[PDB]
Amino acid sequence: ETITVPTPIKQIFSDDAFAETIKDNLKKKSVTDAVTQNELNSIDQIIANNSDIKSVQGIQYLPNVTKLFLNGNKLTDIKPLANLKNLGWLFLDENKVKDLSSLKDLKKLKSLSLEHNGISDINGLVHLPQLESLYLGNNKITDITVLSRLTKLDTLSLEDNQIRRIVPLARLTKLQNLYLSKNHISDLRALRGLKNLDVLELFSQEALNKPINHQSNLVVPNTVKNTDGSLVTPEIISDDGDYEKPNVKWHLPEFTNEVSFIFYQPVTIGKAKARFHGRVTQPLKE
Repeated sequence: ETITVPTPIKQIFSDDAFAETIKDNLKKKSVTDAVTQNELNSIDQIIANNSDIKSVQGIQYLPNVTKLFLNGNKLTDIKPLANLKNLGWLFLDENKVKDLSSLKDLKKLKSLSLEHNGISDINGLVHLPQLESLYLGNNKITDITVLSRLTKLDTLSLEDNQIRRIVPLARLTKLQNLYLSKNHISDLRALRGLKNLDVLELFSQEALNKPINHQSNLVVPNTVKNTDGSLVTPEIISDDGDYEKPNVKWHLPEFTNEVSFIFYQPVTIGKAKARFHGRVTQPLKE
């Protein structure tokens, strides 16, 4: 938490690439140059996107840093951020930060970006109800329960995850930019109260029905639902099927292991327009 003698930058900051970042931030000549706690205390901002950083060890001695631009590095461990109590913006897109528990005490964090991190558990974000901006695109998330607590969010991206249940978003009325494309969403009722939306994306959903028994004359309830709960009429039905609301119907004279349908609905929420479209797969059992 502090250094008590002038100390080589390369001593404090174990990663070479991070040492080099600190040297450039402080305008030092070399990584072997002695630094003081007073100089480390002057660091408000580190911009080191795309800098091949494997570890931010030594960052613990920068008590005043409020902004970290660390996108496009190779970080796995953020425990060195745990006690940076003034952190306000933290950009970690394209790393491998999987463990979020170190964010717990960052009560000033307003903007967090963790795109493409292989994240599946975001329950540790329950400790950041003050968050206003949250990018979690391109991860492995299914359960967004904790997001119901993040009621200050005006920006949220969850595109390219494996979310079906969007109920946790319903009360998040501050949302202005919401990115939900490439999930598993069939039902938009949760989004109906988001009257402040300016930007909404709902492209390319994939829904999977629980298996049913094949029948030569198959009847399957349509489950794709607009914000008002109404069923979205399908646009293409597989295997020469047809639609008789509320049901999709197929003549399947031989067994086949699946049918499907594709849907599309232009939707308006708040001030925002989006194309909700996707497909529904119905596996069949012999």
